[PDB]
Amino acid sequence: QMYLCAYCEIDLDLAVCLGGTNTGDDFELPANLSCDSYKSHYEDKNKINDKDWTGKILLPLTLPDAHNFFTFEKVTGKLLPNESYCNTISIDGKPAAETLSIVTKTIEVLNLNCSRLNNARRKLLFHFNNCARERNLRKLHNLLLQWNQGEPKFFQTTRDIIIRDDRICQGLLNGTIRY
Amino acid sequence: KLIKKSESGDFASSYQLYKVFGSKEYGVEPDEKMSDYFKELSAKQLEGGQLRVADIHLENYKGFESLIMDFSMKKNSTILVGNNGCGKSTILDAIQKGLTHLSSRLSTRSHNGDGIEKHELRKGQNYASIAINYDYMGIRFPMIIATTEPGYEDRAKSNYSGINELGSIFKTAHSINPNVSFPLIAMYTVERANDVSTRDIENSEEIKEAQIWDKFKAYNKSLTGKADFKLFFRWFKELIEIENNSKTLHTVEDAMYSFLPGFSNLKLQRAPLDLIVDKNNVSLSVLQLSQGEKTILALIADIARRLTLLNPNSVNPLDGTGIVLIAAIDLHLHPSWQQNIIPRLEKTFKNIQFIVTTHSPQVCHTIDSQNIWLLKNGQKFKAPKGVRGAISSWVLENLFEVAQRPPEDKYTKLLQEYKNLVFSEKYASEDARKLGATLSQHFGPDDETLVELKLEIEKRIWEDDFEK
Amino acid sequence: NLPSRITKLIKKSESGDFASSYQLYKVFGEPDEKMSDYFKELSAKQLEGGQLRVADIHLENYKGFESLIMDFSMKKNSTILVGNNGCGKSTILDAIQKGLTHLSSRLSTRSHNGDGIEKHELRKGQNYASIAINYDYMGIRFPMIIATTEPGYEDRAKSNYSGINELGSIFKTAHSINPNVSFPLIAMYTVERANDVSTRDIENSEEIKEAQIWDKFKAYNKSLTGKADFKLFFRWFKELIEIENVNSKTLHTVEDAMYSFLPGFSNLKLQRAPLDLIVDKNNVSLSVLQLSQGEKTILALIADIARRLTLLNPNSVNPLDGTGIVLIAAIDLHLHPSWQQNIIPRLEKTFKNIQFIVTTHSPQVCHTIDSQNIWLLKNGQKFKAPKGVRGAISSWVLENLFEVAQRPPEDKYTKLLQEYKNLVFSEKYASEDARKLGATLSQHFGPDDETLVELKLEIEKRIWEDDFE
Ligand SMILES: Nc1ncnc2c1ncn2[C@@H]1O[C@H](COP(=O)(O)OP(=O)(O)OP(=O)(O)O)[C@@H](O)[C@H]1O
Ligand SMILES: Nc1ncnc2c1ncn2[C@@H]1O[C@H](COP(=O)(O)OP(=O)(O)OP(=O)(O)O)[C@@H](O)[C@H]1O
Ligand SMILES: [Zn+2]
Repeated sequence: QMYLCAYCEIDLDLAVCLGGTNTGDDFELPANLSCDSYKSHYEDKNKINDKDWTGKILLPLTLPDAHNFFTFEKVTGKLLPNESYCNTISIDGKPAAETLSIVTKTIEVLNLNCSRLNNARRKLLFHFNNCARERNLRKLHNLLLQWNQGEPKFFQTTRDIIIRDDRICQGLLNGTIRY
Repeated sequence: KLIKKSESGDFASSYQLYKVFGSKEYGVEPDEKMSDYFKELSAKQLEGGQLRVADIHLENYKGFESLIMDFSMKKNSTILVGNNGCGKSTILDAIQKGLTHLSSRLSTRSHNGDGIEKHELRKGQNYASIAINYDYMGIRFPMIIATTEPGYEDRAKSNYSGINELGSIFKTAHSINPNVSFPLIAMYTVERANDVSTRDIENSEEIKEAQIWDKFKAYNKSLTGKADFKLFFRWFKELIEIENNSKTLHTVEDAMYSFLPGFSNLKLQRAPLDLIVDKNNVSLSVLQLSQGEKTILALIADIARRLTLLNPNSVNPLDGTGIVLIAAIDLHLHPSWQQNIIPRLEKTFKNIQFIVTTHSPQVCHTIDSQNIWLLKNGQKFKAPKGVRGAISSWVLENLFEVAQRPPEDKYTKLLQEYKNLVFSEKYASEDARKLGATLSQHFGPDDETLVELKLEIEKRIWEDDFEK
Repeated sequence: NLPSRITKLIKKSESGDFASSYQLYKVFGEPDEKMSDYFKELSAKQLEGGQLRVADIHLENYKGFESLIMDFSMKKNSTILVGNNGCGKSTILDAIQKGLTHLSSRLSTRSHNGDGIEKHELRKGQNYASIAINYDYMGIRFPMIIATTEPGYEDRAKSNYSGINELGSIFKTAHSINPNVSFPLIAMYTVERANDVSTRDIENSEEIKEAQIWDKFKAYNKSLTGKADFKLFFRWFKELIEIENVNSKTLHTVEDAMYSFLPGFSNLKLQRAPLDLIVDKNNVSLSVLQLSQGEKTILALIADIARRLTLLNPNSVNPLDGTGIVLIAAIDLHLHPSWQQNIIPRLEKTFKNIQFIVTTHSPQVCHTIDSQNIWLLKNGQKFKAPKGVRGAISSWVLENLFEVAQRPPEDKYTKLLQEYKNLVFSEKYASEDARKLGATLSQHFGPDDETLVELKLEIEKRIWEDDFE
């Protein structure tokens, strides 16, 4: 994460982005705000005092190299919690019926479903569709080879969810498809 | 054919009969009795007749050489689009003259009108003609307004035959039944809300005289471009005091309630005279409202009053029929309101035609392409396909021709240059990186376009790296 | 005098600067009572190159707002106020207008006088009201407070005018020493700008029948009133052109300023006939009555500003570069979206050293001005515009600054699009419903729409994935 922030995986020029607000120009709309800015707005609005935020916020890197907590509503681009893999896991030691609430609060506190972020990660679906237009299994294999390479790049969580929820990509990764 | 067209429950059919018994149709048997019968039936059951403008033709009225524009007959909205000075209000003014001549028949305010003034003739020519046509339940009633310059009188002559017959029809209908609906000839301009106020309203001529509320005075001050708020106040004072037909006030109130989101409980103030409205449990006066709210207030009040006066003893006064002309229907409105002003009008004032002029695309991605006319270089051009549910940028670039991104700006030329660098062999050049950083620092690292450009850059990195 | 800061200030004061000379003027006045006079002389003599701006305003009970402490920028000369119909845009402009009236009564027009907060201008159910405006000139903050208290509560605020009086004192001192000196233009324009642009019965009516004096003063007459004096401009135009036998270069610099806004006009010439003004529109000579409303407004708005600037500037080479607090309201009025994208930049390029605080209901005017110079008033509160409103598509500005959807929200062909999208991205792709709605949408929008082709790409991929499996 040398040039990448934890909450939303955008490319920066714990590093966190500007959150749609340059420096600290105040009187900003609390709907374009994400990451740290909307977190501070939430803190001010709901009068929360404990600012540790460790235990109710799960970020992609600290998780055991897993991203199955998150779905991907492709109609809007929202990252949404998954009933499966959240009702079957516990984090830091808790009942298994609270990981869902941890994920939901993390989405709500950080506000990762901003229209800006949704319309941004919506374009990765377009780019992945354009490769699967000529129906050439070599270019799609190449797309997966570049998207599942080291040094995680811009939006490297949806870049993995998209490959997850596919039958050609998963089959080609497994071995049942040979190009 | 003659036996087939004989109808007992239709006047549209029983007007061709009047034209047959006579001459000019087939040279058929003339008489003075069957003509009387089928002229009596011509105006006796005119329920559901929508008076509409069929087509127009211009000769040299202001800046035009020739223009033949046909208006819609199914959709009740027409929008005119053009640049500044592309003759949009010229068509409105020609139709206004036609409506002034249509008036004075059923208004009975003499038989005057509005001819073409010398300053309205096209610069450097000797004749002009505003040929206007109409339609009332099928039949077409024409008009020609002629204006010459001496020595050239053999080019155009006024006719006024169609309105001379149509006013005869309506006058006969009224003479038969006093409780008959009448069409609206409303006309509104950019000087609409120039009178909305209650200052010195007690000594004004509006509240000074015994105004007669009937079905022929509703056309007074209609073809001028101003909505008389003071006469509305006079009407409201009578409807709120004589109560001590309650639907007359209720129906009028429950359309201004629809157009104004959060206004309720209009009440007279018998203190220094003013009108009191409640904006979210806060009592407010007319002077304390905003310009757009007052504009919609005056417009809707004017239509409601002029249409409840025209349809006495009805159950749904605000249906009627009429030809209402509105110039700059997007005047002093927020784009949230310039997205529902038209459908709201057509839900409230259904059976009324609206030939409106607009300067905004928000009011244009709500109307079908076939009901939008674009004026350019003195000629008509129809709108492109797919405008009713289109993104505002597409409408802007295809009907209001303008670049969706400022042609003269430091961040549009830079964007286009950055795209040119990206979609070339120098995508990784230092200049491309510098311009990309410059655009990201301003539009944000997460803009929709820059993500696509970065994706293409990554793809080309990979393609120049697996073959190298 | 301490030879640490007083000497440092006088070092720059002797070099020539209004702010530097004024810095010690208030300091001296142990009082000396003569250093104050010398510093006042130096300051009044050194008002060259000044620029008058409004810095900040503050309202307490003025028509709906219960608290508002907005401030204006100084690095850019255009601040656009955006909001819903009836939130705060006209109220703020009126609040500024009251202060500009109280300042115009002290710069040139007569003496101490102005307008206060009327009873109908105080928010319902309250007992006090205040309009606090702070001015800036050459780097000095002159305060001003207008107060209005209902009976029994005459202790919350008292109207203090302790900055405008001194600003007018400095300006009268400058005018006494040098008759030839520029003064700050103060103008107000409402939705009622183009209601008196008509050369009908000009000879019979006033402004022709009465002798008019074009002094440097009196150029502020009827400036904070809305309507623009186009008829006085006609008199000014006639008492020039007819005085061609100055009187040439003034009209040259006004004509080339009015022609920059109107792409194809030329040859502004008077007509000695039943009086009227004649313009040329692409080799077609026609009158002001024969122009368009959209062009008449842009004629009357800028000709008046040019006339006032020439009147206030005595002998400057460029009389249209002074200083001003013009407050054009609804600048997007009667303009095509093609002119709405140049109205502001053209105004800033022509009237360079003029501040405009305008109101706008159109994204076309908005997406040419940075976010830092746009104020949004949603409920009762000031919100700064989102990042990136210079060089952006009109639809993004519409959604993210106007809270209006790109597509209509209650259309039949827009509620079908979302159902089509839901069917496409669900497991019911390539179904009879997904083809019926797809065919309807393709017929309506043509088989080239940007969204529909992307949905076709998605359905193509899914067909591929279920065929090769
Ligand atoms: N008698 C005439 N001779 C020559 N040209 C004329 C004459 N009358 C009008 N014109 C031209 O035609 C135009 C008038 O058209 P009009 O005022 O209706 O424009 P508009 O588009 O409706 O108004 P807006 O700019 O507000 O949208 C003017 O630009 C003028 O130049
Ligand atoms: N004395 C008052 N008491 C309570 N509320 C008031 C008072 N005066 C004004 N208001 C409220 O504040 C609004 C004033 O509208 P204003 O013209 O200042 O804003 P606007 O943005 O310019 O609207 P528009 O563009 O449509 O003209 C009104 O809608 C009214 O509701
Ligand atoms: Zn981030």
